[PDB]
Amino acid sequence: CTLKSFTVEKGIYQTSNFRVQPTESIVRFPNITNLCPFDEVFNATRFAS
Amino acid sequence: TMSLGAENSVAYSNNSIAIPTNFTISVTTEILPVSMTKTSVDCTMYICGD
Ligand SMILES: *[C@@H]1O[C@H](CO)[C@@H](O)[C@H](O)[C@H]1NC(C)=O
Ligand SMILES: *[C@@H]1O[C@H](CO)[C@@H](O)[C@H](O)[C@H]1NC(C)=O
Repeated sequence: CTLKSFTVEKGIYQTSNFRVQPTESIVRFPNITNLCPFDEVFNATRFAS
Repeated sequence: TMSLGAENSVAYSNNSIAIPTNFTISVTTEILPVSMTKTSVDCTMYICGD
């Protein structure tokens, strides 16, 4: 499949190189991010007029 | 200015020969490359790496 033929001759042939498949998907992000204190807005004791 | 060497001056004549009376063995050197490194390249992993 690299020589694009059906016969090959006595020798060594540099085909493609081998590399195991990269499969998964990693998305890591610093968890240092903290939730904005919206509780002070929604759970406020009294809303303005 | 580059100096091409010590100007010598040879005394030609028409009835004078100059025959050496002694000799000298002189191991010189000469250095020659023969082969260079044998590289190779795979297209897909150079251009389209992963
Ligand atoms: C060498 O050259 C000179 C100049 O021409 C000449 O007079 C002389 O005869 C020559 N020598 C011989 C041996 O002929
Ligand atoms: C020739 O030269 C060598 C060194 O260059 C020296 O030892 C030797 O005596 C010389 N021979 C003569 C006949 O001049």
